[PDB]
Amino acid sequence: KYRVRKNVLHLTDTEKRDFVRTVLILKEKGIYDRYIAWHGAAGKFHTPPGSDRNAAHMSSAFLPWHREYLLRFERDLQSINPEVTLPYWEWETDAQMQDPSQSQIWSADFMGGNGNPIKDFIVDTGPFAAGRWTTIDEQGNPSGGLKRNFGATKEAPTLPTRDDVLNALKITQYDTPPWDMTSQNSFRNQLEGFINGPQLHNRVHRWVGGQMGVFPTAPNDPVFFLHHANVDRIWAVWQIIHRNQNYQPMKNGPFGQNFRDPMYPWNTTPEDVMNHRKLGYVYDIEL
Ligand SMILES: [Cu+2]
Ligand SMILES: [Cu+2]
Repeated sequence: KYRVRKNVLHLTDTEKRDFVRTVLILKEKGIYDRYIAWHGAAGKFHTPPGSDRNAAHMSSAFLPWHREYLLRFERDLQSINPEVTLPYWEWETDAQMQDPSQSQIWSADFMGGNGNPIKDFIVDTGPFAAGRWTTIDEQGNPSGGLKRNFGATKEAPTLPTRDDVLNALKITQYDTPPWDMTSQNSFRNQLEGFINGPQLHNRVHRWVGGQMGVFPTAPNDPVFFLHHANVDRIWAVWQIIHRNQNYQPMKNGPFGQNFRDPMYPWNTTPEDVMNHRKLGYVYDIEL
């Protein structure tokens, strides 16, 4: 309950500065790199081998995997500056703006802005601009710059709306067999955004573009973590509203997807992270 994860649009200027500084330190110490790599690894871990499902996406473990990923990230932040917690990007309200790219999240003192079409959509403003911030490709080799291209695709010209979020919150089952991209009446799948896709979490990736657009190499962009903090909150809100439901599958899903299975690359189980308050943190909205 102690750590409070705040909306980005509410943070003081000094708070935004301290978050950025701490991420920059993490990167400099080489700690940031481990999080980009953990993510690419998990996506190449299919469950079972040959299938679409992987340790971190396109199945039941999606939500607990990323909650565990963010928890560890935030712990590392905390090591550097005990007063720093993970904010969340409330994309569904930015969606309501005339030009969501005008959002305060994209200012030069925070995330930086959109990509420069003259330079192949290389980002050149903000603390993460090419030259200030090195990036890595899928193979682990330098790629030479953060890229972004807001709303450029025909699939995802807009962020998801407050209605999309409310509607996913109405779903009664946490997931359904066969626990994959085709799962119907499934909260995990709806939030993941496959149903008439891309929606919700997937749609946000496509909207940002650049490294965010490609699931390996999505965490090269600090914004990845604000997006996933917002996804963690929506999940947290759902758990509150449907206190009677629990994670599924409890058993008989593919190994790595069940309630008491280790989530590659770690030993942590979905059970280990089910109660977000027992992990030491809460979202401002609860309070
Ligand atoms: Cu991911
Ligand atoms: Cu994601």
